[PDB]
Amino acid sequence: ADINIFSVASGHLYERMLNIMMVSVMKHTKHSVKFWFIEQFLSPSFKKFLPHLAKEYGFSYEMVTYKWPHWLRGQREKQREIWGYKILFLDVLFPLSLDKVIFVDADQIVRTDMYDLVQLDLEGAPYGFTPMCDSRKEMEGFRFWKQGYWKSHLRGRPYHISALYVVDLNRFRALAAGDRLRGQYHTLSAANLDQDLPNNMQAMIPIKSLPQEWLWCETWCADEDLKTARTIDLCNNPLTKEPKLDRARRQVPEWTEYDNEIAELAVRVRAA
Ligand SMILES: O=c1ccn([C@@H]2O[C@H](COP(=O)(O)OP(=O)(O)O[C@H]3O[C@H](CO)[C@@H](O)[C@H](O)[C@H]3O)[C@@H](O)[C@H]2O)c(=O)[nH]1
Ligand SMILES: [Ca+2]
Repeated sequence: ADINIFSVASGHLYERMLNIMMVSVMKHTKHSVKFWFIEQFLSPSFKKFLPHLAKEYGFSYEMVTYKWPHWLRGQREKQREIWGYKILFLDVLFPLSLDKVIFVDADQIVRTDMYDLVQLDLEGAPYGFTPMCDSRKEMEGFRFWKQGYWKSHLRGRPYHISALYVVDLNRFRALAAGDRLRGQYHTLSAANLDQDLPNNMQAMIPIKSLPQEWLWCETWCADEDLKTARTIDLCNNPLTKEPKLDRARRQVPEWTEYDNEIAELAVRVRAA
């Protein structure tokens, strides 16, 4: 397919949002799209509905059955296991026939043609991530990456949010980035695994910083930049603690539209 998107998450609300993420992608492209999931992290109900969603919205999909290898230290906590599946297996989840894959968070709403991200020049980097926004200045106290360990360690590189990333799998494989990430994981495994690990290894495994418009989250990013945002992440706000759905329905007018459309499809599938 032209566009290849990977997502992984757990839970009922995240499955509901995952369907909305997929629909949002299809509403903004005419290029072909394949979604890649990890079989064990989708509920039976989700897996039964998926072929119906695919036929309605004109995408293909694959459920991968890759299991955490015995030689790699596991994670007892589900959230951390899922973070491992996001970042530790990019060279092994996907076949060598695949040139590129994009991780999109299940809570995202896309407002752009994702083929633009496929075509974006990564300047030799094995992957590209969006920097955390500086624009909402009133949240500076929560920008942990601008002080202490991160300020000195980054030596002027951005700290990037892990909600969205494009992986040039040819470059990633050539650099043995998967081995390098797993190697650092083993050393460090003796906080936010999916985000801290790639941000920590930029000197060895570089990140191309995507233009800021690629990922807007209200927590970090100014109101004025919503109108130009290509994708929205519903990232949590440590100040307000505003609930996830309230953020979704408040921030994103089309969220309800997509949710309703999918629900109506489910009603018809069940009626038949
Ligand atoms: O019901 C849930 C709740 C969370 N998660 C996952 O748990 C992590 C934390 O997510 P969440 O509590 O919703 O916070 P967010 O603020 O949306 O997460 C932001 O920060 C995380 C790193 O801390 C990144 O993984 C996300 O991409 C980024 O959007 C993420 O991997 C989620 O996908 C689930 O799978 N199911
Ligand atoms: Ca998110």
